[PDB]
Amino acid sequence: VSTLIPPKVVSSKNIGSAPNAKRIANVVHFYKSLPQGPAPAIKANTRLARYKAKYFDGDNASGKPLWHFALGIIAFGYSMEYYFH
Amino acid sequence: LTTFSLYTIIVLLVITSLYTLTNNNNKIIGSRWLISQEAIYDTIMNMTKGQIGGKNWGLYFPMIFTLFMFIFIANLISMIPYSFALSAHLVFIISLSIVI
Repeated sequence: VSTLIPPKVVSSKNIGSAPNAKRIANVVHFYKSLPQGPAPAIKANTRLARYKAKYFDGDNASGKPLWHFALGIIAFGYSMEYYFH
Repeated sequence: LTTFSLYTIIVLLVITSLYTLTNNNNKIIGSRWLISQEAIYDTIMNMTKGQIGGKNWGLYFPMIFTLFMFIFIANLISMIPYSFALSAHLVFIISLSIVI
């Protein structure tokens, strides 16, 4: 009797394995990926984006904006001492 | 104006800067500064899931977060050696306590 037709019916091996699910994710995801990002934000020259550029970089954990920002509040109230005295 | 009003504005401006230039426009990798405000998020997440844990635990999570951050910033600002202590105007902190 003639061989049956199972080997040639493939359309439930298109969901049949788990990486089909992953495939339909990364055919979208990686295809819509850019070569490099859009932009990281670091500066924009609003003149305080420069503050971010010098101090608040991705790799700058350096305490300098803190010191500067602290010193700003010291400059503020010290003048206000002379506003009240 | 009022001294109290002026320093409340200063606190507001401090709090804004930690989420608008600390970050690198929300870089997934995470910036050195933005790691700080991640850790704060996690320790109040894991604290207020632990305290007021239950079906609702996150419904009062913003309130407990802005009660953290207000006091956390107001105990640095109030410690600058020439600054007007909002917190050492005890009546505001105590009023807030009685309100809650």
